[PDB]
Amino acid sequence: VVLHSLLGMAVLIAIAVLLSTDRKAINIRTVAGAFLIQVALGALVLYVPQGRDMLGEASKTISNVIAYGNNGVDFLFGGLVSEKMFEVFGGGGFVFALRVLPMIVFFSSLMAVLYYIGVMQLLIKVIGGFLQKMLGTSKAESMSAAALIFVGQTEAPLVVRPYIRRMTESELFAVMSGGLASVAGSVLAGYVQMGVPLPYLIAASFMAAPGGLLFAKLLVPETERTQKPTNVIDAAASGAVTGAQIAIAVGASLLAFVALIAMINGIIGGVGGWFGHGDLTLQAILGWLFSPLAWVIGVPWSEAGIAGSLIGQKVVINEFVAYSEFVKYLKPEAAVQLSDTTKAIISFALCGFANLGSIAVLVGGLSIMAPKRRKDVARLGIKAVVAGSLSNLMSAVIAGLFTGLSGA
Amino acid sequence: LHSLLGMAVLIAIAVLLSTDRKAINIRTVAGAFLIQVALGALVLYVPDMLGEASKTISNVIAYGNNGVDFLFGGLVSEKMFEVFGGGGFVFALRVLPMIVFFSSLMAVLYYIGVMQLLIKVIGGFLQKMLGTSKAESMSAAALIFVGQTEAPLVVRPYIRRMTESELFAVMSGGLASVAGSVLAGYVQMGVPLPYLIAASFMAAPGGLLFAKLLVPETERTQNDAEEKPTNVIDAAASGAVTGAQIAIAVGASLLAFVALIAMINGIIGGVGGWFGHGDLTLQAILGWLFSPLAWVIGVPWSEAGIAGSLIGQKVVINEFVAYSEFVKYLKPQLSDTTKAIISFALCGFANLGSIAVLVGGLSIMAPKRRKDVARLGIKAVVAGSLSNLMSAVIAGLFT
Amino acid sequence: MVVLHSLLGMAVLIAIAVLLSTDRKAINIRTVAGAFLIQVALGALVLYVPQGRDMLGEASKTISNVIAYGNNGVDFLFGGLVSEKMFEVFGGGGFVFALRVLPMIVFFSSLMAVLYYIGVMQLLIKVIGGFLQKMLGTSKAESMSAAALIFVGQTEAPLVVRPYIRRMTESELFAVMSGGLASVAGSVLAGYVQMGVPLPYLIAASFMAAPGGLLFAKLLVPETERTQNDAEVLAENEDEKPTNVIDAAASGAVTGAQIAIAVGASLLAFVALIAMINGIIGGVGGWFGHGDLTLQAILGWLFSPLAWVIGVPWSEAGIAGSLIGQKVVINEFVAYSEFVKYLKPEAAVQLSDTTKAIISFALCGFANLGSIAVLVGGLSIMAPKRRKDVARLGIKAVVAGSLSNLMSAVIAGLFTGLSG
Repeated sequence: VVLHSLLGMAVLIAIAVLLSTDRKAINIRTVAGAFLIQVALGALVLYVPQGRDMLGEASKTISNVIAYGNNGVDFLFGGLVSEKMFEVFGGGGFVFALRVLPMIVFFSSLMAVLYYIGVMQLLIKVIGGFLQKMLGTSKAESMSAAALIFVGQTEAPLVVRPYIRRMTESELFAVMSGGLASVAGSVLAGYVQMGVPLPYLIAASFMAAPGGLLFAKLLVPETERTQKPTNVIDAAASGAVTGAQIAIAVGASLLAFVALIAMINGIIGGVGGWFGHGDLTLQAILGWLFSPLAWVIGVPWSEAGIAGSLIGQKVVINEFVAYSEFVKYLKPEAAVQLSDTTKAIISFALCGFANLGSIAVLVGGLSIMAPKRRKDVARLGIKAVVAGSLSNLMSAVIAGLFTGLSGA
Repeated sequence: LHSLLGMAVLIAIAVLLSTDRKAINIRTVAGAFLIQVALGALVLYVPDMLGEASKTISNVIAYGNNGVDFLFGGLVSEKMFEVFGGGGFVFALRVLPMIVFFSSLMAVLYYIGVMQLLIKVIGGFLQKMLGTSKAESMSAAALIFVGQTEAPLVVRPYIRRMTESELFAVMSGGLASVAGSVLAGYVQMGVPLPYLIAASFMAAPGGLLFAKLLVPETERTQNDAEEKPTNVIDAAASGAVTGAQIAIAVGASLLAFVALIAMINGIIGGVGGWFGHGDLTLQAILGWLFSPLAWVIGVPWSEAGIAGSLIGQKVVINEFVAYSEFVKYLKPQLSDTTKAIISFALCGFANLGSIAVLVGGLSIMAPKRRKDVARLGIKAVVAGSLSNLMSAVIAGLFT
Repeated sequence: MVVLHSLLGMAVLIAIAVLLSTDRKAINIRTVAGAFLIQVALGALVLYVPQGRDMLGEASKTISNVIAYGNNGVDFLFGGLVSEKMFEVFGGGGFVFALRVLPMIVFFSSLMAVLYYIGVMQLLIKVIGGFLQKMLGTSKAESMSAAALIFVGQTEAPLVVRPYIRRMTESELFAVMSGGLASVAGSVLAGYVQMGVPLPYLIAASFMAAPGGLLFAKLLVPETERTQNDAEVLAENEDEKPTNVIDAAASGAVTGAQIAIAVGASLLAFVALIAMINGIIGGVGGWFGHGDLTLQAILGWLFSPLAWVIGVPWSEAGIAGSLIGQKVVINEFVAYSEFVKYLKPEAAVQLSDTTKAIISFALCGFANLGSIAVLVGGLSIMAPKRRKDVARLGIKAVVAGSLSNLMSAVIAGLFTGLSG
């Protein structure tokens, strides 16, 4: 099993070098260094016991946080989320809008607070310093990843924006990549309340950033030379409301994507008959397309069908859909069994922003800051989505590597 | 025999309130009427097409409820009824998201290129036969396919300098049309879907009619407009968002006006309190106000007052609340001809809140045009209403 | 039945004001003692003397009926989810703050849009503003503002100040600011109602707030400069207006919506955060040996004197302290949220009628630490050059409005101490 995953790594990086603009002029120190850091964090939080403990403790912490969040919701929306629902609607009583989305809100608030007091800025400074020192990468991109872990896509530019101006091509592509692989606080919390394993998610962010910069450099190394809230309360407020527009954005976007995909399965299911298939879903199709990719990453075939199914069902669409069909396999009243290693690899791989929509999310949101580069950015959009994708897939592979411990 | 006279009376009234008696093309208006009624029989009297189409978009709506059942889960499931009752039908959750969906759906269809095609075809047709401006045709097309809120998203290039006519045409045309929101909401309410599809096709060109009656055209049109959806997914997303927040707006507005009119019930009861008459209701006042016209459309004096309150509420409140009180008058008087008549009469979303919308957004795309749009709202309601009424009497004709 | 303690309260408050004030001398006693006297005058008018009490009744039931029209609107929109059946099922948790309240915010927003458009508000405003400007020594503008802040808060733009603010004097500016921070907009008032908070007390709060606003305004930073009034305006482009009554109802409604969402999200955030902090202090306190400690009790322990001063008896001073504290350091809504749970008999703690009154007034206003940034942000758009001077005055402003409410409360303690 070990050499299978090692193989996986080799394959991914291979794909990278293939698609990479410049196959040479890759500084090995920077790259394999970053990589080594990635697998290092993986082994650290996963393999050795102290890792499992500290990680679990993290889960304890922000699960308490989230619990505060649902205290909030329990206040705002009242008993509509209470334990009485399950005695009624049962397995349908879980309201994805009233429960999940508000955590997006709350976290947007909290994260805004953490800008304000300066905690985020502090840690970003630290980890950024770590990256710039160990690899030798430019300051702004390291910092960019650093925040990209911890904060939303709207509050991410707060640090990066002044640097973007004279930013090189590599640096920019690193901003994009790190932005694609990483997941915001808000969406993360959402992922929690959806039922998705937390510890793995944490691991997935902390892997996401360095992997982000890893493929960001691999694809396109650098040629040329490098270079408001009043009081806390207000910060909390602006964070909340910003979180509101974000919330509605997500929720609506999801209803859309789901219903559309349903329609598409209506039609494809239809033409299946012309070709002689009574029933077919888009899911299964993607499951055919990305299955091999699911084999490379180390997942056993029998479950790799569904693995590739879900990965593909992320990339071409988005994450929340994917997880929302994952929890069907998670909640154990079903008969469909999924191996531990499978649950892991999927859990990581589906953690990321990488999709088709995220391109325009970025190009658009980055336009108001430095519109001069809008063309270039749009040009690097797809390759960047590839970067983020490869990052999350690598992380997933690192998961698959470590069998020492078992999932929930 | 009462029908024809009725139609004549409607067109009469419209003219009576119309600005210009010029209307240099009567072939356009009478021809339009001709198109309305012709298609009316075409989907009714003569024989495949309509059945398959109707059930098709029926399945579409089912996709919608799959989306919602995802997002809002149990709350929109059927258990509510065993819990609450018919009062357990939750509008906000059940309906507005459909707006989100149909919106997204458009954007997708625009990116793949279907709506350009459909609207090009139908638009080309109408403007060819009845010989008018193309814009109104376009909007009308979308108004067959989608509803009032989603419609304006196409006409943004042509809105600037709309020659004040095309503008009113889109206004009214929207107001009468049923697709998306009002359509889905209707289906969920349970009123038969295919009859409503027929109502949709029947609603659009009628708008063209009455609009062309009130405010004809002069000035040049075609050339106009001297951020992009990028790929397909982003199109779906962006569309979803825009539609969504539009839906929020819609809901808010609805609650607003409904509430205000209730406030007016309080006003009437208040004044009439010391007037000694007392307990006089807007339901009753409009009940006797639109009653004569309710007689005009061919519905007998028997069961007229019903249409008085219902239509009244359609003008001021909406056709929804009016539909609720309608089905309240259904199961005990209601005559079948008056049933169908008041039914399609109850079809169309045109109201105060409706023009509130299509003034608001349409304004947002044309700020210098704002005063000019908002100035026409009520008369527009008149137009679209009378359109659905033409549709109504026509429904009476095949009864 | 001595209730001299009350006068002592008025004394301490006004005292703190004067002390904190910038220019001692410049205070014009006619203006300040005037405003104060109007505040207490109304205090007696709507409480002690039965006539105004009756009037207050009429108004109460009136807007209560308006509110009923609101709930009918809701009952259409969100349907049976707010119907009675929830209680038979979801019980005491069946009361859904997102469903029960925020819509009323929207509705009143549309209403007040209609009442600007038709012109009722403009007229009433011009009356009250006329009154205050003629009697005591305020300028035209600040008076009209303080008038309109009873009926409409900075939620919807006051827009009587639009020509005036740009190039307006320090004391005047601080008078608008404090004015706003003193009162409650209509919509949020409705919210306060549906939460169960007593209505008439709130009405009295809205009316008492303005003159008190001017009280502490002119106390803290008196008028050192030259008023303008009818002299020179050069107003802009007939503003930007609603077209007809309809588009009014709309703009006001939708505005009411994004306001609703704003409030909802904000409260989610705030409640949860406070729970979090309660976690931290809970733990640390657990190390010092206090297992049970919260932001609340700390605040009550901090604001207790202010509690005893305003006429609240000591026993209840802890609670009044915690509440008013949450008014100042967080916002008013949260405060009420913890408050109403003391208004139902099913709840353990009982509060003396006088105390209920007093607190119920004191928490009425936008005075908090967020409304500074809100003001600055909304105010700058009208007058960009002014922003600096504004932010300079934000804090002193919050103090002002806060104290204004406090005076109001004291008054209530006295007169409801009598009539009851």
